[PDB]
Amino acid sequence: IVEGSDAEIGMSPWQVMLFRKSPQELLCGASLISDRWVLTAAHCLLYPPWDKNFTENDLLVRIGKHSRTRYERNIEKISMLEKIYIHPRYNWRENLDRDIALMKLKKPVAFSDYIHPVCLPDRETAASLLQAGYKGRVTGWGNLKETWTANVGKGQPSVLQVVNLPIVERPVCKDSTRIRITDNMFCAGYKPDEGKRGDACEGDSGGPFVMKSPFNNRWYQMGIVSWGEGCDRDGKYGFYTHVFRLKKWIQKVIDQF
Amino acid sequence: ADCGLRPLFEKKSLEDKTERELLESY
Amino acid sequence: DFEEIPEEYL
Ligand SMILES: *[C@@H]1O[C@H](CO)[C@@H](O)[C@H](O)[C@H]1NC(C)=O
Repeated sequence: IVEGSDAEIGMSPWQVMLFRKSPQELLCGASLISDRWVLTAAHCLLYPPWDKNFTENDLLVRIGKHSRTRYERNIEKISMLEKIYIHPRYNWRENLDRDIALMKLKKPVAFSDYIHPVCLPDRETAASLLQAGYKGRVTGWGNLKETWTANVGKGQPSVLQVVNLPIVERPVCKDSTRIRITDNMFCAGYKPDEGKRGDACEGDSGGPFVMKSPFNNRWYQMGIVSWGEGCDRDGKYGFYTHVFRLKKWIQKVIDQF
Repeated sequence: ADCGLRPLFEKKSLEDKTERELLESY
Repeated sequence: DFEEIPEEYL
């Protein structure tokens, strides 16, 4: 997360860490949707161009975390994956279209003050909230600045970062890049005229973009950090997987398995 | 049934440090 | 820089 701030304890009890067994590595962010399911970006598990094709046994899920590096004894919970599901139409080839996947835990996690699921949106929530200018929140242990040789300093945070960003109109998103945009994606970030900074970044993928509903006091997962061109660049916006639009696939998996 | 309500926030009637900016924008 | 976790999981 670039230009964010340290999260507060318990602020995002749904934040999950995709951790690789060997070598130890922070793979990506994720989200807790129930006591046995986690939602994440497909490219976190499958992305041929960089050689990723992970299986249920190469990973671990760590929930209730704050510190990126610390083994938080008696706070964090470590779970094993039973099975992973990738949307059958995910497109790694060209634009990360349909960048989403589900992971079924081997056993359910017990909820605590640090572990609690986020809500998946319904039509109503999706319509009232996913509007240009409304702000959402993004969290993760990803890079603090775009990788660049001229950078001096630490690019990794010690604790979970958070940043709030406004939703941007579809036609502004489309004009800012040359990647083909689809409706299974939405963009967020400040416009040049707002002269503000903030963004998700490498290592933030799979993390949730949530919104809080004035109608019921609850937090809804509206997007998944998917891709960008740089981090915090002028005139660019971050892209997120449109969760509501892929919700039918989500329910079918959970219902079947 | 209980999704989205944070134990240390919502369940206690507590607000996080930037929570309100989200609502201001709505 | 990751602190070691229980081997079980590992
Ligand atoms: C990834 O590995 C799994 C292992 O079963 C294999 O079935 C699948 O074809 C692989 N896919 C790619 C695109 O490498």
